[PDB]
Amino acid sequence: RNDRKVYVGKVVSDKMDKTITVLVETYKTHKLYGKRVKYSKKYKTHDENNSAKLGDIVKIQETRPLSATKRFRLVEIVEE
Amino acid sequence: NIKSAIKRVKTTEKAEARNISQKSAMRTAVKNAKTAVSNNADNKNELVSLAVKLVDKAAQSNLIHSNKADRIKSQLMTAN
Amino acid sequence: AVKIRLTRLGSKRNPFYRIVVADARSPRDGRIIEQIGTYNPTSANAPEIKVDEALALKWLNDGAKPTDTVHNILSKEGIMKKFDEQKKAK
RNA sequence: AUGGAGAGUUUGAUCCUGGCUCAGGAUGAACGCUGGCGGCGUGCCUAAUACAUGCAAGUCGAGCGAACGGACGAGAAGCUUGCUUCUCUGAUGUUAGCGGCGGACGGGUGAGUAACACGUGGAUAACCUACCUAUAAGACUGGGAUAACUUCGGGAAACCGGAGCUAAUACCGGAUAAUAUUUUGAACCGCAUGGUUCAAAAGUGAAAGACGGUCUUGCUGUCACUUAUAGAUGGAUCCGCGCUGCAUUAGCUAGUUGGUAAGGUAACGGCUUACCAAGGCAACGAUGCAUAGCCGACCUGAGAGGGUGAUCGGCCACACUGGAACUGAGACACGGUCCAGACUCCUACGGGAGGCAGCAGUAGGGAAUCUUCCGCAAUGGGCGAAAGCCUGACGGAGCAACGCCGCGUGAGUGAUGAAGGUCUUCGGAUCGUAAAACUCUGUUAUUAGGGAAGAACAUAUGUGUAAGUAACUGUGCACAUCUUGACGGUACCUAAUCAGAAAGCCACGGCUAACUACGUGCCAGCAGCCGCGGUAAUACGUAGGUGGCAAGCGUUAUCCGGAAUUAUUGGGCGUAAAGCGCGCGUAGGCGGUUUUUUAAGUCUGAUGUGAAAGCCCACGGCUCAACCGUGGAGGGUCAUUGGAAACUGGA
Ligand SMILES: [Mg+2]
Ligand SMILES: [Mg+2]
Ligand SMILES: [Mg+2]
Ligand SMILES: [Mg+2]
Ligand SMILES: [Mg+2]
Ligand SMILES: [Mg+2]
Ligand SMILES: [Mg+2]
Ligand SMILES: [Mg+2]
Ligand SMILES: [Mg+2]
Ligand SMILES: [Mg+2]
Repeated sequence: RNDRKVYVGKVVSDKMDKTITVLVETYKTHKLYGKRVKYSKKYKTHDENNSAKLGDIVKIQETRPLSATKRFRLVEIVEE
Repeated sequence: NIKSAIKRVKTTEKAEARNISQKSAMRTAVKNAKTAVSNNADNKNELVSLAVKLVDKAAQSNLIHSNKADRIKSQLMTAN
Repeated sequence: AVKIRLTRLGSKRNPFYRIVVADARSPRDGRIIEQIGTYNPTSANAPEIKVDEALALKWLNDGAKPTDTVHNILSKEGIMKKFDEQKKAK
């Protein structure tokens, strides 16, 4: 089986129902200067049991579109 | 303008007339069956079978796609 | 459907062809699936033909169909007999 | 190591800072002057303005009824046995219509689009797919109609309506047949949802013939048909990352964000609708505004960069404007339909017709961009069993120095330095070996002969072979034979004749290679900048001479360079432009020493991929070159996976 992409980030919003927003931080090198700059993307993730809470590190895997904006699911909670 | 196009207009109309009649007959059957299942009528099974038959025949004529036919057959048959 | 055909190259009054597997609806000198060989009609009074038997046979098996000139080429290179032999043997 | 030039101009003079300007390269260029040819390319960038005319999509009689044509050849003698009719047979054929397939391709354009549109890398346990290939199982039994046609009727027309009649591989019922649908057993498995496989029932779903062979009260070949499952192909969705300016645009959003349920779609999903909650996005630039098809590439630069997105290829979007569905495997459809609008046209005023951003071509706009051509011979596509038909795709031809490359406009000898022009110290000097003269050549030109490749074929005709069959015909495969070229009597070749017909353009104060005379006199003019010209101008205009290029040479426009003048490479801020008046601090950036560990950055491999074309390198083919072909090399901030661990990060 081909593998879906997996990301690790911190939950920044738990307000929505059965949903958590996970901020994934990556570095983008400047094309000219060459310095890496911190960049963040919020990924809307499915949390069926409303298990996760703001401030917990989480592992998310890509899925089929589960909503208008939700494309990922919560694999596990790495830290709390 | 073009001769084959002028012919295509006629054949489309004839096709459309046959198609709309058959689609209406199927649509009536599914409606009638659904009401029968909901009302728990004594004719539930007979009406459901008529619906499935007409739906199945519609799929072969390519009036509806097979996936819709399967959806409709399934929803009726789950109900009965 | 899928077709093994000649795509034109070269210059005016100097044709060169690549033997390619293409969808029929594709333009002659446009999108292709794979190139299997080349054919040069005007070269040294003898058609110069390069063809990959492994590729040609794979495509012929999967239902690709030659144009008439390509069939002549695959006959000249012996691929069409090989196709028949295997297919009869099957 | 293959690659890197500077100059003028601020001053009385100077060094520095600093802008301005120039020498280079490039173009779908245009304009001015001029103009021999060939090869290979390129040629509406503006009005997605409006479009006269022809053409750009058909095909199939081996699906079907019918009609025409009526051979071969049936009867009487007009006494005309060469002409005659219906009382026949009626062959090869052909066509309007029905039906199938195609018309969703190919071709055009870049308006819209700042978006998963595109590029690159992944995912679909959320998909769909005519034709083609393969395998398996089938193709049973009936029926009712309708074009064409005939007749009647209504219309100016376009084109409708009624009655009667008639086929199909047209249409429809029933039978039989699913891995499809429901339900119940299991077994194994992944990445939530879930996938897979095997059993037991239930409801429900097909089809078709045509043309041939034969041993013909029945088998069979080819093609067509149906269902199921694969392959191939094409399409769809999602996502990571990359991909544009403006904050004198800071807030934005209410199907909006999520959930639940239902409907809907190939399919996941606020996709939609009710219901519930208040979410979602934004200084890591939301929202708005402006502009724009994107890419492979292309131009420039030593490079890093900067600029651009013609031709060709890929992807996307559009088809008078706007909306919509129908048919279909596929369209919400350039040369289909319906409606609305604008425009154009016809009319009997009731109502009709139309869409060049297909190829030519026309008008208009513009600085500016081609022939109303030839052929399906080649390659490719649609239809057909096939011959074949259709094909403005395409192959060719035409026009244009528009570009690139190649070759010409002569060559040898030639002092006797002629004549003449120009200058002059009046000695001469220069044009000038230039000319003439003499000799020679024929690229080219002209004339006359010869004369390619591009052609593979398909088909048909034999022979063999393979599968299948009782056998045959066919079918696949192999080998022979005939026949097919728009260009075109073109390219090329040969012979004869002739230096005869074939050079222009800009510049010459400096940058910057090349100076004098005369005219003119801050005028007329020149000019990229410094400037030049007011009476002895190498700067104006002309002449002689010279220089640089050459079928071109100049000018203008635009981009990169020089410009280290946005400086990562590669600059600065005491007085030249530039340190916030100064604190307190938030985000962010950055951070002392050792050990252990990890491996995100870093380093080193492997695998997949980054189309083709192009660039580069090599080789080969064109008389050379341009050009063409082939093979490498290169191109990611790429993904996946294996190592190393100093440094950065994490613990
Ligand atoms: Mg635009
Ligand atoms: Mg430079
Ligand atoms: Mg069309
Ligand atoms: Mg048109
Ligand atoms: Mg030249
Ligand atoms: Mg001048
Ligand atoms: Mg620079
Ligand atoms: Mg100052
Ligand atoms: Mg201070
Ligand atoms: Mg390439």
